[PDB]
Amino acid sequence: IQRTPKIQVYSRHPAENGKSNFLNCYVSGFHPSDIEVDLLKNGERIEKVEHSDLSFSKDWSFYLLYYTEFTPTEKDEYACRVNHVTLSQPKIVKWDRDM
Amino acid sequence: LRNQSVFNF
Amino acid sequence: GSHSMRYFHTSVSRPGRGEPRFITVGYVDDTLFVRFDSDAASPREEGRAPWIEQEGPEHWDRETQICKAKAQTDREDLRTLLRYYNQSEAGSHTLQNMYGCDVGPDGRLLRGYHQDAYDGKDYIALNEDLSSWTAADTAAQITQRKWEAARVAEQLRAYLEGECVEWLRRYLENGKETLQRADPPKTHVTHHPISDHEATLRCWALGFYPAEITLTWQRDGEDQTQDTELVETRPAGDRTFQKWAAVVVPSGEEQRYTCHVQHEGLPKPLTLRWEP
Repeated sequence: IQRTPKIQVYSRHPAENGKSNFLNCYVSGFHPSDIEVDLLKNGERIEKVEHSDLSFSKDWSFYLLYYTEFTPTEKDEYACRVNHVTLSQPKIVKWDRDM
Repeated sequence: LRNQSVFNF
Repeated sequence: GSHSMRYFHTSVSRPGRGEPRFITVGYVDDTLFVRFDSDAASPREEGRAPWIEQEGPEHWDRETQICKAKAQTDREDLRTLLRYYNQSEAGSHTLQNMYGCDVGPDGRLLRGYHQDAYDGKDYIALNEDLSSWTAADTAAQITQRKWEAARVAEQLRAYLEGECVEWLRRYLENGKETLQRADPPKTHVTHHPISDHEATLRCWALGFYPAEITLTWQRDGEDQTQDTELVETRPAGDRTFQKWAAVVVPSGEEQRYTCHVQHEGLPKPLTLRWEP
């Protein structure tokens, strides 16, 4: 009946402290399409995050990219917070510059 | 270029 | 080499919250080139690639009219499906449709597609012959009977073999700078000690286009299919894609592992190892 999202948090280019980049949260493999995605900076919601247009894979499951421009530093922590009908509570995935 | 044809279930 | 054009459509009902939301997007390979969203300020077929911007106002009116009429047929079809599946009018449901064509390097038709899903499950699909149907259940068989009586497959075949292939060829020529350029992956291997008995080797591929790629790990020349963790290929947001594959290796055996990378942009498959 339903499929839970796969979540990946990563940067567009390899992370370099002080250099402008894009923080991405890619959600895929989910059904139904309604989903809530937030990008977090030190646990707080980043405003004006943009997202791709709804599309789906060969198996009908949906995918979306949520993204924002950011300048990584050593001390700031980033994450992606996802809620979907399949999740009892929001799922948080931390940005690990090695994943 | 999209298909202009319309079909119903 | 080979290319594809695809149009994707999703309608989602929302009883008590107005009419269903309709979103459709068009792709050539892994490049989005058009979108239409019924919830937009002024819903219209909107260009999303530089090579489609040259199309005239007549072209955009034609595509916009088709999207608006597909949004309406989808609303009707969502009501039909409630009847076919004996469902309440209270719940939210999803209708998906994908159609398009694949062409070879010579631009000749490889295969055509036209398939629908209800609530994420196969409903009805046009077979590869472009002349017969695969219905998933007794509700889709009702649509099959209707579509056989109306000779829908013949109408679809004419589009898929005609307009679909010719316009795909036109877009490949207009967009040759990007659509016909493969960007090879930028690769590297990282090492993360997990403990003093094991370590992670991660093989990376970044900055590639198209999305299709193969990353594999071997131990002593033997594929590690079961022991490899493979992330789904993901968009970078600059047209390119990324992927990684990881293996947990016994400490001191790192040089027994090799990463193998295959991509259209590479004339020869790559072999990488953790350096040093």
